[PDB]
Amino acid sequence: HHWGYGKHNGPEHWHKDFPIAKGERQSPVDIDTHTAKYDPSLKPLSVSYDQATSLRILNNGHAFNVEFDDSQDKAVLKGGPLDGTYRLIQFHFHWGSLDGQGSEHTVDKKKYAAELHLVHWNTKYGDFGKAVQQPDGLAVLGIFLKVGSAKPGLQKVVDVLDSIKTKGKSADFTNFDPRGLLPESLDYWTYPGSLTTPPLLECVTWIVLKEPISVSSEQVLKFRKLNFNGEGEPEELMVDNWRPAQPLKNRQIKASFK
Ligand SMILES: O=C(O)/C=C/c1cccc(OCc2cccc(CC(=O)O)c2)c1
Ligand SMILES: [Zn+2]
Repeated sequence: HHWGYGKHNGPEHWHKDFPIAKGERQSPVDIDTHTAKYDPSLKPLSVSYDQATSLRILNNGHAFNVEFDDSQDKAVLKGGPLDGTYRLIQFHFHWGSLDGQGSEHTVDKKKYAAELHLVHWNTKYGDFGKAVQQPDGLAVLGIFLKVGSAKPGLQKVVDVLDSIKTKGKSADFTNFDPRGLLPESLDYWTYPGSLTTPPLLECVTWIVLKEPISVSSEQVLKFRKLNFNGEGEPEELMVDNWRPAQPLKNRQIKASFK
């Protein structure tokens, strides 16, 4: 599997190896704010990241992942649309070549400069690989990034990116506090969907925050200096690693707020 984001291996090609690419609950989607309905039954959202244990940062050739110790209930997501307890395993971003594109979800067709995905798995399935085979196995918290003021809590991430420029490079990344990536408000939209990269599994409860975070142009520029390629290969900048919006089909996006 040689999937990527190029003309020859990008999202329009994925369905040949991963036919669920054309499925009934694919992500991302456009969030039409006028059509999403407030749902009073949504319980409050609980982001419990006080005991988060970050380990490592990895350039996987598609994005960079900040990996956590998920061997116990340290950093968990509960409440909102979720039943039970979801453990943080990793976060990563999707971003653009330019500030006008980069996010995977859109808001009334508006593209943000980037999108953060905090990935969590349902602890009733015991491990991540079992959780991704279940329709309620993952909860992904999605956070939009706009270019404006710098986000201080992001700077430790951007400062390490020089050490993982190319595919397969990793660096120790302990003691990173993902609380510093959150906006003030936890108002969100939620809908059932999928992973946005191969294998595109339909196992995700999406929770997308309404409030974007602001990052500086300097911060996002540093994202765009990463490489898709491995060391000693021709340089292909890691930009535009986003899948476009997919058909909503028979789904409703619910809002937690009026
Ligand atoms: O069928 C199985 O048990 C193995 C499944 C499997 C096997 C390999 C990988 C994978 O997921 C990769 C992944 C993790 C988190 C997010 C995303 C999409 C995104 O970029 O937001 C993808 C799942
Ligand atoms: Zn993602």
